Amino acid sequence: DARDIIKRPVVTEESTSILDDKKYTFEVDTRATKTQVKYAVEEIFDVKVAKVNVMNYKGKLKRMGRYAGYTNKRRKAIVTVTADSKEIQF
Amino acid sequence: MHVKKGDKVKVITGKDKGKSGKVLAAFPKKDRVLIEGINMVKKHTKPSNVNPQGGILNVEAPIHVSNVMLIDPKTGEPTRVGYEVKGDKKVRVAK
Amino acid sequence: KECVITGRKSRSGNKRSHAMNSSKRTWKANLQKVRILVNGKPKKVWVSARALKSGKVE
Amino acid sequence: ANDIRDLSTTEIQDQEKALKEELFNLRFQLATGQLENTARIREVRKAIARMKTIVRERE
Amino acid sequence: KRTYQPSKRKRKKVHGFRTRMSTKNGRRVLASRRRKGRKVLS
RNA sequence: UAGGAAGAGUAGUACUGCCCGUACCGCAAACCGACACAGGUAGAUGAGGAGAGAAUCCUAAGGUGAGCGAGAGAACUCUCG
RNA sequence: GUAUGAGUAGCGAAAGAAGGGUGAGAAUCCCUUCCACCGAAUAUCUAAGGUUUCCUGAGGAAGGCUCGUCCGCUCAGGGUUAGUCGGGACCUAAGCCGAGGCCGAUAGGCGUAGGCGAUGGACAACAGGUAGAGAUUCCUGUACCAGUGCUAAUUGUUUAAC
RNA sequence: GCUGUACGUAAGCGUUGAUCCAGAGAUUUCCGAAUGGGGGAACCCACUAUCUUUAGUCGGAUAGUAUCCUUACGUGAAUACAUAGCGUGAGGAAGGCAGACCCAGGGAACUGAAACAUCUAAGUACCUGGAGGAAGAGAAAGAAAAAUCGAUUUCCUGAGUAGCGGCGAGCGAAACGGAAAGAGCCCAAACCAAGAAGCUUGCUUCUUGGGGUUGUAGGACACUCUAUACGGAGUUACAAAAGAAAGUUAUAAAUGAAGCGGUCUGGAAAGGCCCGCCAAAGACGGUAACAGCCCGGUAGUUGAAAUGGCUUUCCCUCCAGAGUGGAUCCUGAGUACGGCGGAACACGUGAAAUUCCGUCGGAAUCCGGGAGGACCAUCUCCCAAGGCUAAAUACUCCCUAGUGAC
Ligand SMILES: [K+]
Ligand SMILES: [K+]
Ligand SMILES: [K+]
Ligand SMILES: [K+]
Ligand SMILES: [K+]
Ligand SMILES: [K+]
Ligand SMILES: [Mg+2]
Ligand SMILES: [Mg+2]
Ligand SMILES: [Mg+2]
Ligand SMILES: [Mg+2]
Ligand SMILES: [Mg+2]
Ligand SMILES: [Mg+2]
Ligand SMILES: [Mg+2]
Ligand SMILES: [Mg+2]
Ligand SMILES: [Mg+2]
Ligand SMILES: [Mg+2]
Ligand SMILES: [Mg+2]
Ligand SMILES: [Mg+2]
Ligand SMILES: [Mg+2]
Ligand SMILES: [Mg+2]
Ligand SMILES: [Mg+2]
Ligand SMILES: [Mg+2]
Ligand SMILES: [Mg+2]
Repeated sequence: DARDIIKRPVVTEESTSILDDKKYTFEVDTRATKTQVKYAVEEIFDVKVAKVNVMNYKGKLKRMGRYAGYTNKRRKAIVTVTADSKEIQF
Repeated sequence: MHVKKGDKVKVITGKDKGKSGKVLAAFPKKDRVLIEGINMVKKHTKPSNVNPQGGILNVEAPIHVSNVMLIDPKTGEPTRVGYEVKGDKKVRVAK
Repeated sequence: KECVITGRKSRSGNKRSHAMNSSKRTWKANLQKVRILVNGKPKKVWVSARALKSGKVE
Repeated sequence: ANDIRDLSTTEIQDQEKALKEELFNLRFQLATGQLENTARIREVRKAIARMKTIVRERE
Repeated sequence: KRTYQPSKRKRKKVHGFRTRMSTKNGRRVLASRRRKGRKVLS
């Protein structure tokens, strides 16, 4: 269920700035684990993963007039690969 | 709806009474029909990604279905409609 | 708390006085905790003196 | 779907895997801004649904 | 000082769902709040 | 010690190491006080001269110039001399 | 709902000034320089609590007791990286729950084993960089704890290395 | 034609039949009785098995693992057989609601009495437990009286009567009568049979089958006659659990008459004027203004693949019942009653029957026993201390169609 653990990449200026150091920012299932993410990325892209970082984000409050609600709860992994491996592209 | 896209149509009531036209669109969620040359109306359109010149545009608006009557493409005259089964295919019938 | 045989137990009524003042009280049963055979084996159970004066084996 | 029922319980799961790969690539393209056709998402997702469904039906 | 001096732990262990559902008379509170239809039970 | 025991520990290697929190305020305009409220809010650090001293006066590093102003300088009220 | 008082009381302890700049507009925003205030604090950390108030870019309707080109305001995008920090998968205290059990009109009350429960005990990483936003987390170096396999030696076989 | 409210832009699907509607299925994260253990709700940490990945750690799938009750089985202490206990398996429950209706347990006060205590308010409010679609009650140990009636319940009356009551305030029936609705049954016991347990030791005393259930007394037991599926009954009691078919209905729908009539006003005609028409269809709503003839539709007539219900048929299941005798035997025991203390009956201890609770005592059992408002006799009516039972009654979170001098 690699394709279900790894939902999306996180395309932002921070992320792109960080890609040159062979680090990849993925958005992931909130129940995933660091180790699952490791083996899933290794599966899905045939890279070697050295280290995997992960943070959890609360949902931000937004409005559209009379109607408030929190954006979805996010979990952002930052995989990094062994230097002697092939890159994930974006 | 007793009137369908692609039909030829007469207008019963309204300011455009007596006129005729094709059915360019239908809205059964509202029981309205979009008919050529009927209920032409002037939209004051600021320029945007399309209509980037902008302007006052004459275009057709919808009018209700009950104000409208179908025309038999063989006679060319207006006909109230019934339904019959040809073989195993329901169809529309003039009367 | 109730007799295992005829399930008699605390019921409730009034305590009346001279002057017929009504107050509230309970009539408890004379339940004694003694052995009997509930089944082919024994057990130490609340049982009532009424039920005990003849017919049940300790 | 009728075309889908002609498959013997493993080709069906292989197509499921393939559709999962395709869907991941589409979510990736979309997150990157590179996807022109957005309605292929629903189509692939519903194909997956049908395959899991007929698998269970045979089970 | 003043009378509300907050604490999450105290709040939940007094007024929280498990404290309500531990007690016969706290399940009535929840039955009564579901009966009014409140968005929030505790 | 009771026990279990056919595998045991030594060195060097390479690899592996989960979940939650981590922003920001935090003597404060973000906490408790209905307020951008002269109130209250635990602990670690907390320099110099003179000094017993964390007192006091002036100050260092560092923070601030406090969310209405200017200008007349009259009785009365307040705080001061 | 609107008056009256009434353009009245009040505008919430405190030192500002000028020059440049931005801008439709400046006592009020930005910069500079002098000046002044705190300094066992009016500084630096950090709990609890609050929960995005943080950063960036636009904005000035309302909020801000004035003003506003600004904000803890509004929009939109971003931002919180841990084997070693703190809490769990480690321990328990007061207390709480409590199989069975003892009590008791019911409902339930007490309570053993057992288990939860820190404000305590145990437990292995330090110094620098980080020009928008995190740092014992990331990066650079140098390490430590626990385990695993691969090699290379050594040892042990049922009066039994471990 | 469509991708909801919800515009928007983008991208797309649809007569090789979409969107939509109906039926049945599948999927159904985490929490919650929540049940693998914990827990501050929607979070955390696991074990055991099989498989899988890794060079191997690390990691991943899937299944099971709560407590209690009953029931079997196996283990198993002091203690010697054994029981307790422990474990496993097969069932079952747990919790919620409709702030409604009812059954029980427990049970106020304000108030009223122009104070107030008996009394009232009131067995109300409230707590709790049990439920079920109704519940409760119920097939006479009855109601009654010169005459009988024949299970309960609900309604009208009786009646604001009889009566209760600091005889104050106030509480207040029942039966006859008339109606709705209707329905009757099962055990216990003697007695026969088997089995096991005591050897109660030639007797009991427990588990099942038959038998039998009631008041002019009935039954067992003796005989005669029938009866073994001839016929009958049934899951609404009288035993219980299934299955088909047919029809009907509900949950989608289809068809469905007749004016584009002319003219006037008008932004627009459904309105005014003049002509017609349909009607088993002049319900409603909509449409540029008040439409039977514009639209959806209505009356009417049709139709349902699938599922659900109901009514019939079949299957299936299961079924001794009259008579005459009456040697003998049985017919609900720590109850029925009584004393004491309380309560419910309209009935406040009152002359206090009747019913119930607690505690003491404590019957006869068929030449017997109860009731008829203390009680006695006579007469009359009836068989308790065991159980089941639809309908008529009460209520409405809900569904469908509809109504309102709201
Ligand atoms: K000092
Ligand atoms: K601590
Ligand atoms: K009943
Ligand atoms: K009408
Ligand atoms: K009496
Ligand atoms: K009688
Ligand atoms: Mg972390
Ligand atoms: Mg910080
Ligand atoms: Mg000020
Ligand atoms: Mg004045
Ligand atoms: Mg003033
Ligand atoms: Mg000081
Ligand atoms: Mg800011
Ligand atoms: Mg302002
Ligand atoms: Mg703990
Ligand atoms: Mg920072
Ligand atoms: Mg009074
Ligand atoms: Mg009008
Ligand atoms: Mg009597
Ligand atoms: Mg008495
Ligand atoms: Mg009474
Ligand atoms: Mg008595
Ligand atoms: Mg008499």
